[PDB]
Amino acid sequence: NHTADNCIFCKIIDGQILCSKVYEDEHVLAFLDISQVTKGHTLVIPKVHKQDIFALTPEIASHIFSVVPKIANAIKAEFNPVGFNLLNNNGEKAGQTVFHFHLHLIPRYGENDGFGAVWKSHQNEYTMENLQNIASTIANSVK
Amino acid sequence: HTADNCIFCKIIDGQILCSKVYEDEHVLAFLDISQVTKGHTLVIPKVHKQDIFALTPEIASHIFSVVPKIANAIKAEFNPVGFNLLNNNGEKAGQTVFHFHLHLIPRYGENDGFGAVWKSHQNEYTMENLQNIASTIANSVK
Ligand SMILES: [Zn+2]
Ligand SMILES: [Zn+2]
Repeated sequence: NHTADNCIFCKIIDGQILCSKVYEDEHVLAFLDISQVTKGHTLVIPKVHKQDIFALTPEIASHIFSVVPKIANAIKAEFNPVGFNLLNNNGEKAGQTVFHFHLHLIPRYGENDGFGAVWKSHQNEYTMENLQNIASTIANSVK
Repeated sequence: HTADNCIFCKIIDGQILCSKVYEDEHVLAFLDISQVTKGHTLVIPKVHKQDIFALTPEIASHIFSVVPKIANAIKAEFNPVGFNLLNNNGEKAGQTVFHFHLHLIPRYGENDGFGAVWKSHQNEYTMENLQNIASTIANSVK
C-alpha cells in the first residue's frame, strides 16, 4: 500500500523534493517539518524506507535514535525552549499521514504551543492481577 | 531531582515493584500503571539520565533498539488500530518522572487516554525563514 516509489520522504532523500536540512549521515536524514507546530520542529527519518515503528530493525532504530540527543541539544542551544517532546505516529488512526517512519522533535515554548498531549489515566480499570497478565502476555510475545 | 530520589532508579534497583515486559543489560520496560490504553508500556535506560538532552548516543541506541520488538509484541497480542511513541522533557512539556523514558502507546479508538493537540503554523513561515532556522540548528549540532 505504501511503496518507496510513491513516498514523499524517499523523494526528499533522493533530492527530487526540497527540504530544510538539519543533519545527515549515512543512515538518517533530519529536516524541518514544514508545519512548524512549534519553531524548530524537526523530523528524523531513516534513509531506508520503513513504513512505521513495527518495520524497523534494531540497527535502523539505533541509528535513528543515536542522533536525537545531539539534534535536540542543537535546537535547545539555539532557541532556548522551556521543554521538549518526541512524538511518533503509526497508523492513520494514530495520526500518521506520511508512511515512512519519522520521529517529531518538538520544542516547547509555553502556553501558546501547537503541540499538546491530551492525557487521561485509566489506572483504576485494572487490578494487580490484570496488570500481571497484560505484562506476561506482552513479555511472552517479545521476539 | 536526584538519582537517589528517582522512582525509576528504585525500580531498576528492586526497591519498588513493576509489571515487567522486557529487560536486558541496558534497558528495562514495564507497564505504565496509568494504562492510558491497554498495554501502555514504558521503556527506560538502566542508567539515570534525566531527559533527552542528557542521553549519550550509546544509551539512546540501547533504548530504541528494543522498541520495535516490544511494539510488535503489544500489537500481536492486542490488535490495536495504531500506535504512538511519546517522550516528555521538562515539566512544561509534561514530564513528571525525571528519568528519561519513552511511552509506547497502543491505540484502539475513542476511549483512548492519549490524543494530540496539533496546530499547524505552516503559512506563517517563508522558505527563507525555514532555510535560516535549519542552518542555525545544523551549525549548532555537536
Ligand atoms: Zn519512504
Ligand atoms: Zn533514575
